[PDB]
Amino acid sequence: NQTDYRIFELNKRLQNWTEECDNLWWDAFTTEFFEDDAMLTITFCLEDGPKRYTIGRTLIPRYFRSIFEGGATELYYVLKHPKEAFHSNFVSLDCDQGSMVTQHGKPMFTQVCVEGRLYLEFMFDDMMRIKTWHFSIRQHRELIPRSILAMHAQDPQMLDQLSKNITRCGLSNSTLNYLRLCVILEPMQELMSRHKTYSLSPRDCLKTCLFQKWQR
Amino acid sequence: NQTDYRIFELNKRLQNWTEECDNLWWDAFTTEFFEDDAMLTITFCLEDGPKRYTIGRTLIPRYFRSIFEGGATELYYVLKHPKEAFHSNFVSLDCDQGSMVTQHGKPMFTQVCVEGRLYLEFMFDDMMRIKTWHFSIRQHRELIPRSILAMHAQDPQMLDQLSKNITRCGLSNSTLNYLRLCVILEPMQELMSRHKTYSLSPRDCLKTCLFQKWQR
Amino acid sequence: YTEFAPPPTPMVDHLVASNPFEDD
Amino acid sequence: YTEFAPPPTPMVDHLVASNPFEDD
Amino acid sequence: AVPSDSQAREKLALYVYEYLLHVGAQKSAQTFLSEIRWEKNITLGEPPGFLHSWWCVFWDLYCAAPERRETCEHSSEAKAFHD
Amino acid sequence: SAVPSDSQAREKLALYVYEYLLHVGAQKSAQTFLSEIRWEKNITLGEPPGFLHSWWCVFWDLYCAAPE
Amino acid sequence: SAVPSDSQAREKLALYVYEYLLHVGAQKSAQTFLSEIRWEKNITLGEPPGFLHSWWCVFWDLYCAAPE
Amino acid sequence: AVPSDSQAREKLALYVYEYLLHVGAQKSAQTFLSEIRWEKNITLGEPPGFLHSWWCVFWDLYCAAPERRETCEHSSEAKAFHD
Repeated sequence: NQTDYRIFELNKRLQNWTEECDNLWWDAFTTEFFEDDAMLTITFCLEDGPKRYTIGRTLIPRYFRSIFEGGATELYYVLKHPKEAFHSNFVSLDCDQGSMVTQHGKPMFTQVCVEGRLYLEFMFDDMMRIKTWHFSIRQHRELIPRSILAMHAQDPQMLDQLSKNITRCGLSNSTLNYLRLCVILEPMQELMSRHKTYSLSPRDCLKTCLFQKWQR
Repeated sequence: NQTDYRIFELNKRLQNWTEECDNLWWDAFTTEFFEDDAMLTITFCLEDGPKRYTIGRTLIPRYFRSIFEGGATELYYVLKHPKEAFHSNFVSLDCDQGSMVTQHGKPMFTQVCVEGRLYLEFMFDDMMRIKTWHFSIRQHRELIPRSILAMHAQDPQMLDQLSKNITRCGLSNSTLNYLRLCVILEPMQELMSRHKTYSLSPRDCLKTCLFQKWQR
Repeated sequence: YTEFAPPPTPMVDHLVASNPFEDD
Repeated sequence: YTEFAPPPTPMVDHLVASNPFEDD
Repeated sequence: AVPSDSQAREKLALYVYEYLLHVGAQKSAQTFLSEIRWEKNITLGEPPGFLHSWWCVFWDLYCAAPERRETCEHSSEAKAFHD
Repeated sequence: SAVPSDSQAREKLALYVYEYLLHVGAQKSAQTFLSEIRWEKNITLGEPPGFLHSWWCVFWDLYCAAPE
Repeated sequence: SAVPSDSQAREKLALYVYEYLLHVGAQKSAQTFLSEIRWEKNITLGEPPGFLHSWWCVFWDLYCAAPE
Repeated sequence: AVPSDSQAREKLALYVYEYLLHVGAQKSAQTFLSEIRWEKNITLGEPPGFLHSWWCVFWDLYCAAPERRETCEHSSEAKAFHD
């Protein structure tokens, strides 16, 4: 009744998306549903072993936007039989059978359904905002309109392009490239703080941030 | 906040469906979301002109069940930007961009997405149950897993069976056959009432129900 | 042999037990 | 010509402006 | 209240037995009772029985449907029950 | 009777009772029925269960619900 | 400097600035840049806008948000 | 607060101009100002400028990433910043 509805509200605001939604819109979307210190984590197994990516609050708007940059024109989450748990200060939601659904546009409109465990922690207050978001992807499917199979039906070169997936584990290149970049850039933010306070060159900022590290 | 959540609750109870759900389960599902005198209407254009089908409350459980008899293993409704309107006694919900989504099972798992206008009237009380349900179908799409395209990839006879739709306007044969049967059987219920009260043969029951008709 | 005994089907053509609403 | 002028690319092979994270 | 599937299944079973009797198929009637292992007692109604009578006025209304009136012989009281 | 859909109605009922008997597992009853009624054995079935069962489920739902 | 990723870092920056100039609509600046730096004109682009713009959007989001 | 896309776009524009100057590409630098019709005033920082300095320590940390350490020359302070 509380956490379940929040995801429905989240799905509902994503239906307002248009191509002109930008930095300010995605930041407003993220402030409505996430804490100022929210953490978001995505997990999957593309090649080699398991990959895990974790980003903080200021990187969370562009994560969601990257899904739309990737071709998605619609995004929603279906949570089948999620487990609630109330604590003194937060509420957990744990859904082993979570589905992330995206609809791509012209041409050859394709639908991507990503399955995984969605684990959430909400703040127990009025704006029941998300403190942690953890999505562990197990597998994904990609669906083709029957009309667009019949379109490229007797065209051997177009019809084997239709057997190639369009995402890798449900992540399109936009999203994957973004999360990987965020590994390097996001702890540079400490360097950037230094730069803003002491007038010091970035490489000296870095030099000085090795200082705290070996010290403790 | 009120009507919107009711459809989410309706989607949520449909996730409890299994193959062993029966008369009692579907009747319990219908009593939770519909009035005892609820009316449900489905509209579409298959061939010739427009078809319209309307059923009363005791026929509504098997309508929803017929969707699952037809192959669906999952059913949910997505309402994009629905219009609310509060009155003294009821609440309307009017959604031009409604989507009815069903997932079929083995073999060749297919997803059916039916688009139309969903118009609902809810009772304004505690159990905000549905008084009228009106779904006017404009078009439908059918989606194929890319894996199952690649499965029958170089098999010309299986791959043109994959270009044939599996529903007609999103209605599978089970549902269509059910609604058509209900045109004939549902006003026979008046005959059946007669039969239950006066000991009279069914054809005499019918004879006697022509009596009211020409009389007024 | 009791009054409401069924008709013969003089129609020898292969009868189909199909739904009387299904379209052809 | 000012100290931080760019290197030559003695690599004549066709350079690609690809994302430095994209997999090959 | 509302019938269960098994209640409905068994009620249909009974009425098909009755149907088989009133239709001159006594052999089928008792074979059927055995193939389905019916044990409870049966008392039946006047011919042609519940199923036959209701099926036949259902089939009439079917044929008297506006969309089947022509090309399907039907009764007139069924026609007018629609109208 | 004298209603003109009756012979077809009764043709169809017999047809669907036979389909019902086969889909319900009454193999011999079905075979016996055919010969008890003078019907050549060349009927092709729908999918299980046939129309009689489907028709009955709707009919009995309405019959039980029909009030006094 | 004397850090050993520097020449490649500066190779890449130049590569991405040139891609940025082309995708931003600075056709002549891009052509001029190449000849001002002694680079043979045979660079193939990514998709618009290139990496420099994408990298910058994340960098500046973090830079603005970085506190004192 | 949070920067808009255009604020970010223009800040990148300015710093690319600065980059072009400090890199010995004064011709490109002013061509660029004209092709994008820049009009506001510019004052710039010491060489190599904001973009060059930040890009280069970003590229270092990239190369000093655990998964790129070998097969990518990098500095040691970047390596240890990770650890």
